[PDB]
Amino acid sequence: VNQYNVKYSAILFNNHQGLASMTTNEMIKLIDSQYNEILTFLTQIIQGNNKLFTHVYNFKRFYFMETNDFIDAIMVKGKDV
Amino acid sequence: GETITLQVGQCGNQVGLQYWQQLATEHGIQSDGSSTPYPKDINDLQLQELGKYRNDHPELFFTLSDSNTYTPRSILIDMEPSVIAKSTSALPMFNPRNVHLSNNWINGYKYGTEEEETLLNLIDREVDKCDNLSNFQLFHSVAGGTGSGVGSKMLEVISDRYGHKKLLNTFSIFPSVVVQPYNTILTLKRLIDYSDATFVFHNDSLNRIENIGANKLIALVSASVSNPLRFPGYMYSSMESIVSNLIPTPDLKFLTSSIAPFSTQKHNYLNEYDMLLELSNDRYKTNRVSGDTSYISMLNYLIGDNLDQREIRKGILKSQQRISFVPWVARSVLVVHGKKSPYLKNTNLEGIQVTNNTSMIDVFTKILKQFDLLIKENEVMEMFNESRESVKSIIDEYKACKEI
Amino acid sequence: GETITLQVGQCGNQVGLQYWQQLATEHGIQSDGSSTPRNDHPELFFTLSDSNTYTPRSILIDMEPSVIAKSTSALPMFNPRNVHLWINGYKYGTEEEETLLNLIDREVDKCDNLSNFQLFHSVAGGTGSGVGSKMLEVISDRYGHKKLLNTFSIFPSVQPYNTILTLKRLIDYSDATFVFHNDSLNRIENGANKLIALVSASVSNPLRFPGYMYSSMESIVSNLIPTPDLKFLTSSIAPFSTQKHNYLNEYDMLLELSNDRYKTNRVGDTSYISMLNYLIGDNLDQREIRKGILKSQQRISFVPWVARSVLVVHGKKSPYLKNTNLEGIQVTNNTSMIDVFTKILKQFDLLIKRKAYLNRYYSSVEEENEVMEMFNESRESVKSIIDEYKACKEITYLDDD
Repeated sequence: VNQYNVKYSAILFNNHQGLASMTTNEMIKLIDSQYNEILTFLTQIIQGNNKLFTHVYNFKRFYFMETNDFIDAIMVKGKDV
Repeated sequence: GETITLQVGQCGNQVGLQYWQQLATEHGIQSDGSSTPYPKDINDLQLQELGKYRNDHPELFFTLSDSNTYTPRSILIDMEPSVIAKSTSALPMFNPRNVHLSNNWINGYKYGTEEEETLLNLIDREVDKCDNLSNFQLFHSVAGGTGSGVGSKMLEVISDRYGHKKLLNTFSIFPSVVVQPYNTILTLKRLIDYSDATFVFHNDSLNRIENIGANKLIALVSASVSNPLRFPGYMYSSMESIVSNLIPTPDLKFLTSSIAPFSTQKHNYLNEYDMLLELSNDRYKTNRVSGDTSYISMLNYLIGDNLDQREIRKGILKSQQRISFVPWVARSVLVVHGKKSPYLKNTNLEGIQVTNNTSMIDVFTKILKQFDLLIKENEVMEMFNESRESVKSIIDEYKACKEI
Repeated sequence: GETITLQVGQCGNQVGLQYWQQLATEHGIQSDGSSTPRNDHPELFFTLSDSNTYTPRSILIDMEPSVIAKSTSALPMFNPRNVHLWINGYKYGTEEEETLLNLIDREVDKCDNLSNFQLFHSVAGGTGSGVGSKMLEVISDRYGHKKLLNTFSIFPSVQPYNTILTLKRLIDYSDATFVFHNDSLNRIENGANKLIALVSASVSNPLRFPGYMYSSMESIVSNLIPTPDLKFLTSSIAPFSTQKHNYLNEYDMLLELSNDRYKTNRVGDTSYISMLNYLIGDNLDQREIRKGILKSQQRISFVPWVARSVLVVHGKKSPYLKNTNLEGIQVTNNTSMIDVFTKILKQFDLLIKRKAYLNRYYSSVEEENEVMEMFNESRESVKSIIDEYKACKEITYLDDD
């Protein structure tokens, strides 16, 4: 976030003099570039380091009964509890 | 649960060696007991630019030692040491401690009785390594000598030493000499009394399938029956659950298996829909079945990656009409969506069908007729009479199964 | 719907090899079953695996393994599982009835929606003709009449007995039987299986390369068989193509397709019962075809009781054939069948009055009576079809007088 802040402050305040001192075409282009970069990094975290798909698969594996052996083990072990 | 495998006789040892080599190949366990790192999952997709972790259950059959070495839960019982030597040489992973070494059925039965304490100690030693035991698996030949008597005595011993609290399967192989019919009937008597579910394999039908060895097919069927147990899925994953779905009453316990041969030829089955229809064919069943047969229960195994659900649904719907169900059993066909082992490079499907039909009437009729022809201290003749009456007790029962 | 091809006998197997080579060339399928870089529909004639391989639906039947071995080696993509190895042959076919019935049921189960059975066999094939004659009976019995059968029977150039015995079952069970003569084929050539393969491949062109119309075999056949008795078709092929002096217009193709010399069977004066012309080119000029249709209707002699319509299908050429000039096939239903059937009957009577070779078939008194009654029934059926084709010609066909 800090690296991004520096990178795009060097465009808003150094290359230009703020959002006011920007023609609509360049302002739209800047926002589009920021949007692509931000969603690229959001993917690289959420489906990267977090491994969203793997945890959704594990949710389906455990909540939707898929690993029947584990549940059979629970029921046979806890048949008295 | 855990499964203990027992192999008796030369034929039983020959089958079991390939059965264990098959399982070791599927689970990536080398012949020396060393384990192979698990390949990454195929359907566990991951983001892309453009060691002990596992998701199977191999330890259900192999004992995982503290040194990361697997060892089968097998017990080898016979008298001739040549077959055991060959089996151990092929698979050094077999525990030498688990090997026990020593024509008339009576002689083998009496030998098993005299030396029952040692075999019982071995069974107890194997059980002690198992927590929450589930069932026993037996690989033996109904006729052939050592296998008949020794397996029958072990059947009785295991049945009565644990109070029948665990089910006991039986992968019996039926014969294709003057003493053979006596052995077949005598062993079948104890199969009726003690065994919980019997997989009947007929050598003549196995030869019929082969010419289109014989032990490899038995090994493949036996190692594919337990696919849901070793690769757990939504359904089953327990040996008692699979058997309970095909045995309506204790008497109708004899199962038979069908095998799809073309697992490797480049003209393999197009899709799951084709294989579902081809499995019902009577030319690939391991037991000779006529056109008057009726099915009491149905179970189909499918082994492949990402099977198409549409094809399976349509195949089940088409196959339900073709099959002639027994009048008092609801029309029900079940398909097992097994998972192929990631270690296997072959991507072709395999499919094994297990059935409980009424074709046993003819098979036991042939056995009974041969026994009656051959019959034409006194204690043994009483046992022969008892075996004759016990076999008739399920002959007439399978006949009555036709009636509401 | 899908179609199943049945090949019987040595001549049938050779013709089938040429036919499947032609079909695979048209659809770009390689000899090993691999694709080549869809709007066409080879699925009606090939089974597609989920590993991208095309294998023919055909079933090979022969008495000896040499012909089947040559056919399979030439085209490796044949499935070996479908390979199986006069009165003696027919009785042999009875013994193998169960195996063949299951073998055909496998193909029927493999397809999704069966349409028709194609059969390639030779009437004069001896033992193979017997096994094919049994094949027709078993198929017609088990599958009823909901699925029709097409037989590309090759006629003959002791043989009369075999031709009559095969023609009895051909009349009884076939639904639409093409007639090919080796005499007219070699006359046209002035090898011969390449003409039959070409005609059979083109007959189904509207199915494999769909267009606006004629999307099913029912539509193609129903235009040519007003009555189930008149089921024999005469096919005509224009040979002058791929030369420099080709037909300059499709209109000249329509006019010169009707020449009696190009017909694949010996012909004098004939009356046409039905017509259907195939034109197969990348682009077809409509106005030429309209003019040609008008001239063809004004020139051709139709029987009085038929609607007198000429149908022209606008086939599409395969992308895998590079910019070749126009070609066309004509399939007709004529009354010329009476001449060839009369020739066969004359030969049969001449050789039946003389007990020349009947010792090879009459084994005993009961065998003598059996063969006599069978031969009488076959002769009566052939006479019945001749009389029907003769009564079609006259104008009082629909009258009850």
